[PDB]
Order: sequence, then C-alpha cells, then structure tokens
Amino acid sequence: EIDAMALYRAWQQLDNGSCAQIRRVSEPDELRDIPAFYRLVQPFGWENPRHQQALLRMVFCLSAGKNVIRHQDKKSEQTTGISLGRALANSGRINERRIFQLIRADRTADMVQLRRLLTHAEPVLDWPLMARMLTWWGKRERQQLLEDFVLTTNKNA
Amino acid sequence: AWMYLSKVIIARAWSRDLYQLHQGLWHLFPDFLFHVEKRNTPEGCHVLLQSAQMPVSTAVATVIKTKQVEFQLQVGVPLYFRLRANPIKTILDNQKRLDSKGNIKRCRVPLIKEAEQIAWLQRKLGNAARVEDVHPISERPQYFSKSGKIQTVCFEGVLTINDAPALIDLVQQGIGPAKSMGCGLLSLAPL
Amino acid sequence: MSNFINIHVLISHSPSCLNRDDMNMQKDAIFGGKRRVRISSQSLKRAMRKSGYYAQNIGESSLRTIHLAQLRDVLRQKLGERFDQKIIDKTLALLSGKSVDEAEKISADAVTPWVVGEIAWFCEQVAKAEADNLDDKKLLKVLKEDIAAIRVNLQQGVDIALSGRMATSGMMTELGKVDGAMSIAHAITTHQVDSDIDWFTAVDDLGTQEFSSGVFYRYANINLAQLQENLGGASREQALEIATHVVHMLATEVPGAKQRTYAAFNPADMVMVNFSDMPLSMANAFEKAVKAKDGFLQPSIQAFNQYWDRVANGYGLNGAAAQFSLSDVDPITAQVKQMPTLEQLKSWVRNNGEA
Amino acid sequence: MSNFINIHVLISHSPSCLNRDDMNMQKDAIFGGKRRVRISSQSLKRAMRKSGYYAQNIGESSLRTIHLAQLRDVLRQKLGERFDQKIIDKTLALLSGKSVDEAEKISADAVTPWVVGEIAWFCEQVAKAEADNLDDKKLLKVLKEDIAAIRVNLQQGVDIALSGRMATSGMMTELGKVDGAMSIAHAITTHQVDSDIDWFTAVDDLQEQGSAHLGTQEFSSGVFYRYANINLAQLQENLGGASREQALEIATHVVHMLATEVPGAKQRTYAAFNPADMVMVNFSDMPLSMANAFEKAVKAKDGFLQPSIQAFNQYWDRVANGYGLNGAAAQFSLSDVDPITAQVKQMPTLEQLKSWVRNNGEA
Amino acid sequence: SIAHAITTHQVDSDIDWFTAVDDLQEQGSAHLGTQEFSSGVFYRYANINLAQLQENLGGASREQALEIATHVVHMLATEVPGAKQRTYAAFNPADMVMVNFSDMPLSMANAFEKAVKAKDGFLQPSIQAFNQYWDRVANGYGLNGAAAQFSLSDQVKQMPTLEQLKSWVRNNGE
Repeated sequence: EIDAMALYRAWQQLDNGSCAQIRRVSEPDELRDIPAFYRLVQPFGWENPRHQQALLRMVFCLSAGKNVIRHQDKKSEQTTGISLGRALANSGRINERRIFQLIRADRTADMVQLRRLLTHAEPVLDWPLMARMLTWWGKRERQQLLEDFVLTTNKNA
Repeated sequence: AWMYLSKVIIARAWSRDLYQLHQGLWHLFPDFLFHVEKRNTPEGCHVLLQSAQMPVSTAVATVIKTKQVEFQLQVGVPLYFRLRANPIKTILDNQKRLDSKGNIKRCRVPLIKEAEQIAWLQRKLGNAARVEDVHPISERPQYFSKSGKIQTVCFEGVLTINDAPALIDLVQQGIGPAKSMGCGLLSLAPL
Repeated sequence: MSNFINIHVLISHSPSCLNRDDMNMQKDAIFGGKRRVRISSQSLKRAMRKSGYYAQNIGESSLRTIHLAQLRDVLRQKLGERFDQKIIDKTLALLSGKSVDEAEKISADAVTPWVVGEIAWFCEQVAKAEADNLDDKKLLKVLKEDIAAIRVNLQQGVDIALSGRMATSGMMTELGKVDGAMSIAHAITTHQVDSDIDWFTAVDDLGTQEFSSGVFYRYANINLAQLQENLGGASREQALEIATHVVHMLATEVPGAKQRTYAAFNPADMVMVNFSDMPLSMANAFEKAVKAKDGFLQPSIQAFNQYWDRVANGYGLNGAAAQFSLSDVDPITAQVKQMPTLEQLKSWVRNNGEA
Repeated sequence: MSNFINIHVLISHSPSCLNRDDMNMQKDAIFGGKRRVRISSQSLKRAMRKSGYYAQNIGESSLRTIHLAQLRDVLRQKLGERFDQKIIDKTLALLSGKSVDEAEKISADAVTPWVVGEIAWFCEQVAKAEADNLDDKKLLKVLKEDIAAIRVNLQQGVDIALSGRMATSGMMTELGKVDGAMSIAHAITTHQVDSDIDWFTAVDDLQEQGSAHLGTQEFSSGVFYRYANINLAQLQENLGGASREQALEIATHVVHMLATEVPGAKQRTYAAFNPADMVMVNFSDMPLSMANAFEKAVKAKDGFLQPSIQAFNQYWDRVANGYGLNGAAAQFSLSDVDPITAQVKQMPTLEQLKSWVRNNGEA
Repeated sequence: SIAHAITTHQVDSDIDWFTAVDDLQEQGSAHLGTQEFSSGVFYRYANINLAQLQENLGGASREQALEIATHVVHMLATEVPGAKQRTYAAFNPADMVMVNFSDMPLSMANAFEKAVKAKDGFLQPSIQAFNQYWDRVANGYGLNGAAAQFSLSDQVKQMPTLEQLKSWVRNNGE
C-alpha cells in the first residue's frame, strides 16, 4: 500500500516553487507533465503502476494548497478519524447540491469538483482515510461521502 | 542568406515536454530554430519554425503553411523585433559541488534584473543593430526531463540596423543558450 | 452639490515588473478581445497607502495584520504610557474576540486593518467603563449608540475610511464595520501590449509602437457623503481635500521602484475630474483598443475625449468637469474647464468645482 | 394600442465580477454552444429596486423579509401615529398567518415582500372591522370582493407590481397574489468569454512576507445583452387600474434604469460603472427578445461592441421583415453605426427616447 | 398529432445558484437555492389530419380546416410556454418553419438523431441538417407533395415571410 502521512509530510515540506507549479494543473493527468510531481511521488511507489492512478488523485487534492487540507490525527477512543464528508459538512461552507453533483460526476469531472470544494472548505480531516478513499474511489466510496455529509449535517443541526 | 519559415503544429501527444518538442521537430526532416506561439491548445502546440531544410508533415507534427525566404535588409532602417532567449551568467557553484574531472562545478544562473537583461540583449546584438525600444516580457520557468530548468525572457521592440550581413548572420545562427528548447529565434518585421 | 466625484486618469509608464501573479508573470486582462496589461486595484491602493505623498499629506496608514500577539506588543509599547497594560489587553481582547495572554502566538480570523488612534479611543471607553461599573455588555450597548464618535478616529486611518473594513469577531463586528467610500478599478492599458504583428507575412516585406512604455487608464470615484460619514461627520471641505490627494496619487504613483516615463518633464500625462450624481467609468473609450500614432498617449487622449463627448451628450451630464492635458489633441467640446497645470486642477477639486 | 413594451440594451463592461455563485465564480451560461458570462435577472431586479434613481423617480421599494418581529417593530415605529398598536399587530398577524406576540423572534415561512402602504390600508380596514364587531372570516369575504382597492396601494410598491408576489399563508394567500407585469431575462454576453483569474494576497504589516499562498478571483469583461418587457395591461391592473399614461411613465423609468443601473457586486474593487452603448425600445402585440442575434457568438473585430450592435441590427431587420412587425420602434446609440432599417426612429439622446416612450411612441 | 419538442443537440444544463436577501437581517452567510436552466434549439413537430378535422367539426369544408391548420402553423411557430419566463424571458420566434402536404404523416426528427454539432452556433447547423435529411427522405420515398419553407436565414418553395407561408397553406399549397 501507499504511505499517506509520508506523502503529506513531503507535500508540506515541498519548495514553494514546485508547490505553486503543481497547484497550477487543472486535471490530474496534467501532473504527468510536471517534474516536481515525479520527484515528489517517487519515494512512495509511483514506479509501481498499480499505485499510479491513486497517487495522481491524492496529489491533485493536495494541490489545492500547501495548507488547505489540515490533517488531524484520530482520537485514541475513536476507531476512525474525521472522514472527508464529515469535514466538509463541518465547514459550513458547502452546499448539499455540490456534494450531490459531485458523486454523480463522471470520472474526471469528479476530481476537479472535489478540489474546488477542498479549497473552498479548507477542511480538517484524517488524511490517510481520505487517501484510502482516493485509492479506491468507486461507487460506494462516493456514496459514503454523501452519507457522511448528509448525516453529519442532520446530526449537528 | 536563404532560409525558410513555416508554421507547424505538434499534436498534444508528443508536445507534452520540451524535449519531445525538439524530437517532434527533427522527425519531420530527413539544423533549425523555433519559437512557441501557443503551448497547449487542444489540437496541440503551434510553433514558428525557421530552418535550412524543408518540413513535410508527419503523424504528430503537422505542417500548416510554408514559404521560403531570403533576407534583404537595408542599413539605417528601423524594424520591429521579437526574441525569446535565456540571459545567464556562468559562475562557480556556491554550493561547491564537484565535476567528474574532480574540481568545482560551473553553474548557469539567470539574470533576474530588467536592466541586466536588456544589457544582455544589446551586448548580444552588438554592432549588428542598436535597440531603440525594448520590453522584456517575464515568463514562467520551463522545466524538462537528464532533467533541468531554463528561465527565458521574451524581448519585443524596435531596433535600428547597423550592419545588414551581421544581423542576418545573427538571425540564422540564433541568439543565446538553449537554442534547442524554444529560444534563440529572432523575428524581424517592417515598421 | 453633486455626491460623486469621478477621477479619470491616463498614465504612461513601463508595462513590466509592476504586478505579477504566482508564476512570475505580469498581470493582464482581456478587454474588447485584446490582452491589456493590468495593475490590480489592491496593488494600486496599497501603493498609494504606503507612498510618501500619503505619509506627508494624508497621515499615517492603517496597520493591517493577523498577528494579535505582536499587535499586543506594539500597542503596549505605543500606548503603555497612557493606559495600564491591563486596560490595553482588555481592549484588544474585546475588539478582536480573542484572549490576550502572554502567549507567543495569537491569531485573528483574518488580516484586519487596525488604527492605533481608534484602539486608544476604545481604551478610553473601556477604562471609563471600569471606573463606572459597566459590564462589557452594556458597554457594547452604549457604544452602539454613537458610532460617529468612533469614526472620528478614522481621520488617523483615512485609508480605511476610503477603502473599507469588515470584521468577523469581537466588538468590531458591530462597531467596526466600515463601508468604503472610494471605488477603484484595475488599471488596464488602452492598447494591446503584444506587438500587433504576424511575423510570418512580415518577413516578406522587409504609427510606431512603444514598448518600454504603455498607456494605462485608471478610474476611481469617491462618494463624498460616504467619506464624510466614515470620517465621523467631517465637512465637504475635508472630503474634497482627501479626494484631491487621491487625484494626485492616482495620477502619479507607480508600484515599485518604477515611476512615470516622463516623470522629470511633466507632472501628469492626462487627468480629468468630473462631479456627478451617478458614478460612471470611461473605460469603454478603449473597448476598441487604441492603435499607435506617435506612441499611444494622444491617440488614447483622442479616444477619451471623443467618448466623453458622445456619453456626456447622450446621457445629459451637466455636472462640473475639468481636464489637464498638455497634448494638442482635438479639444473636448463640452463645458470642460481646461487646466494649465496639475496643481490648478487639484485646486479646482479642492474648491468643489468652481475655482 | 400595443400592449407590450420591449426593452433591449447593449452594455459593455470593463474587467469586473458582477454576479457570482456559491463558490465565488462568475455566473455563466451556455448559449450557441459557447460560454457566456451571465448576470441573473434577480441581481438586476434588485439593483434597480434599491437604486437611487428608483427612490427619486418611482417611490419606496418594498421591504422583503422573513423576520416578523423586526418587521413588527418597524411597523410600530412607522405607523404608530395613525393606528393603535394591537390594531397594527393584528393586521400583521392576519396578513402573515402567524401569531404576533411580543416575542422577539417570529419567523414567517419564507422571505416575503411587504409594502408598508398596503399594510396601512389593511390597518384601516381592520380598525373599521372591529368597530363593527365583524368576524375575521367575514372581513376576508369583504376584502375579497374588491381587490382593486388593494392593488391601488401598490403605487407605493411598484417593484412588486412589476415583479409579482406569492405568499403561502395568511390572508395574503388569497389577497396578495400579484402576477408580475415585467418579464426580464438573465443578462448574457454576446460573445464567448474565458474568464481571467486574479491571483491575490494580503500583506501582513507585522510579519516578514516570506512565501505565501495566493487567493484566486475569477473575473472578466464583456458586452452584455439586457432584455426586459412590460405588459402594460397587466401593470395597469396591478396598480388598481391606473391609466396607460402612468404605466408608460413607470415603463420609462424602467428603461432608464435598465440602461444605467449596474449591480454593486465587487464594484469597490473593479469599478465597472459603465453606461449602456445601445438602447432600443419597441412596442408590440407579442413580446420578443433579440437574444437570437447572438446565438452565433459574436466574433470580435475592433472590439466586441461594434459587432454586437451590428448583429442586433441585422437580426432586427430579419425578424421585423419576416414576422411583419409594424410597431413603434426607437433606438439610441452612442456610436454612429451601420443604419438599421429606416422604420426605426433614431434618438440622439436617452431622454429623447424616454419622452418618446412616455408619449406612447408617437412623439 | 403533436410531438414533444426536443433539442437538436446535446445539452448539459446549467445551474443558477440564488439567494433571497433579507432586508432586515444584517448580512450573514445563507445557503443558496438552485434552479436548472439551459438554452437550446428545439425541433417542434405536428401534423393535422384534415379529413378527421372536418369530421370532428361536424362535416366542415376543407377550407375551414386549412384555416385552422394555418392558425396552428402560426401558433406552433410563435407560442412559447409561459414557464419561468418572468425570470428568464425566452420570448424567441422561430427561425425556421416548413409546411408539407402529404398522404402519410412523417416527422423529421431523425435529422437530429446524430446530434447536431455546434459550429457558429447550433442554429445554422440544425437548419442545414434538416434540409439535407429532407432532401434524402423526399428523393428516397418519392414525396410528390406540396411543400414550402420559411426562414430567417439566407422543389421546396421558399417564403420570405410567415404570412406568405400561411397564405400558401390556406390556399391548399397552390
């Protein structure tokens, strides 16, 4: 599997030039057109083709900014940390229909919209969990995102 | 003093990197100079191309139009010009890294001051022409994958000719480093 | 007595290293289908703010920050002789909505503008409340009753009265909201900066354009009623004084080390000021990008004048108007009082459009 | 006599961001398969509504809210001199369908337009009603008989007479439904726009600048086509039965506003206070927009403005000749342009156009 | 018989995100509503069974029927449903209208089965598509029948104006 917190820590300590250069993409595959990307994700097994798609997604989200996604470790009590959907709902900045139209959005349409949401919401979340979600990213992980969002919003009210 | 100038495009397939642009260009020729005018469009990558040989269109490198020119420049006349180049200085590494021969490396560093860049222009043109008006367009650094980075500048403006054959010499040879990565090509035009 | 004063400026200066983005490129903007070079209004504003002209003719500029700890230290050093440290801390705490301890880092929610004179005034009210057995709640309540008394202190923070301020926490949420008086646009060139040339066809044939200089249109207007209000009820005279210093700065300042191309020879390239009931911008005089003659400046002035004529006549503008330009371009027909120097224009503004 | 006044406006804006969405991005729209920048109708309507020109020439705008408590207090303070307080309170309760305690948070079920004059008149009717020990249901039955005398109050609420109202409760649910007289479209650019992006920061005067993260604000410029029309019959009806003259008056004020008023969004920082470069008004039996003139996105030569106007003109020829439109038409244009078919009366100035409208398109 | 109107091209609808400003509430972040909208070039189709119209009116002459049909041509070319029009005002008039007499009803929707790709808008390619598919259908199925076409752009008789098309219909296509 792919080490998450390592990739996060690497992203937090990347040089601002590479950082700004990466942020500039507008689609995950465009990261392939950038050197700084390869140097970033090579220590984490980019060289193994199984892990590639995943990495492309992870970095893309991270590309929202050096400190848009705020990692926070899970409390020892809880079995899992704060998932993405809960984070977004907790932001108070995201509208339900953005999430709805997110999970119904096509490969690719999908990541772009997510990144927009991330920059807008600047969420605090358990990053490796997000990373896993991005590793698989299929119908049920999307649907789970919508679940967490809706259910958290209802809980909190 | 002949040449020919051609507007070509490279499919976004091969146009992903700087080196692949180079390659795409030589593969449509069984040397030259080029200037990138639109980097990625969906169709690909537009390029102005000055060459000795005739391009013929390939699978990834499509020739749009081609005409073949030679230069007749009269001294004293002012002209518009455009040149993308990378002004540098060569120094000993302050990081004191060492070469295969065993002693300290040399490093090419960009000139990051406006004045220095214009100075570099006038110097590089020297006696061939005098720059009457210039603006030094700052561009984003270009990277490539060996691996590395070049920092270009795009001069647009007005010069006056002082030595026609010299200037023509310049125009066909190219001006500055990194000739194979988009820089060097000096375009002239009547005022 | 018109309420808006409109400032139209044509300014000629370098088109490079002025205002860059995240990637070492000069900002720009598309207008009428052509790419113009742009200076962004934030950049203009802050350039004026920190300018020497401002420091010598308007006053000290606001202290914008997000670091409440360091602001704490600053306020202690600068007010510590006038109030007790505890009253200062209390005051910053009440205004920011955060606790002021002696911790190393205390962040606000966002970078906010702070006027030290304003803070001092608040310190007065806080200390007075302490001596008067008022809880924070009725303190807020009574301060809400007379706001103009708070705005009087913006005479030491004019940039704030001009360009506004919002707060997200603290007592400033109800006492600190300031609606800016001055609206200002992004500077855009009146012309295309990319050389207007197809280099292919050109090589066969082997007005003149400028490159080391470019002509920018700057628009700004000032809402006098609003400025008076934000300054705590000051007179139209004080308003007009400030508006005049803005006409000057707008007409002359260039961000960074650079300055106007003809700085040493004339004081301003072209300036027109115009009183009105509704603000209106003249940018559309350059929708059709200006094409060079002897450079871009007087074809730009010609455009400006032609458009001013057509708009003024069409929409019936009979408000006061004055113009300074030492170019001989075809004159501007409407009743626009020409001004021989810049200073005379400035005095015409200082005098509500009659002098 | 023609029932519909058509208003077409071409207005060019400098770099700006006049209307954005839940995520700070310019509102757009796809037209003819290309992206246009868009300014919603709501944004326009409200810009006109709260404008100074409206306050001077039309009257007081309605007061839209959901907070019935705050509204209550407002009504007390502004009407207390003419009515006893629980006459007022009972009026508000009857109209809203909610109990007016002196609780200080009372919400209606949705944001609704309140016209103070209307409320006053209702106050009279209910005072009258309880001097007469008359039942609430019976009062309803009475007021329902003569709705015109209710609509006559909308002369102090023209924005609603123009743009309609619907409520979901209270006596308004049967007394307050207004069918708007003015139909207005979302403004769209006549050409494609790929928006620009401003990369900004905020300097902290107390920390060494160092490396920063930059914000991004979408913005653009563009030539917008505004369209709106007025159903004179409907407006007359909505005003309690006003004359065609008063309707042509209001219609005129709408023309002015639609040619000059710009949304306030981001104006303190982008300042696109632009006046319209063309305004055409056209009388008709069936309303018709000219948006299709720009279905083929206008391509720029010497700007977008000239080609836009010529596009508008040519289409207007086509449609006029095609559908046989014999209706009064007048055009005002800041540029001297290729001549629109001569059956359109040119106007050198906006006020001349407006006087032409006031006079039913004969002057 | 009348068909649903469908666009000649693909449409991905847009979403207007709106608010309702409370004039008595001091700003604040509200959550926004949504409304789907889009533009589009629509194809409308209807046909009238003259014999059946006559029977249905008690045995009225063919002329009354051609009259009614004419009015339907007008309405179908100009009437637009009132939905959200006070807010969106898509009061547009048709850019093409064709009428065709026939022994068997036939729609032309298949001209747009291959969705119309945009070039200089959707309108001109849509009209072009229509014209080509009509040529094909006509020549392939041998349609000797009165036909006439009215259009705002520059064996099918052209009409400059809708009123002339209407008159051509009233006069049984002669």
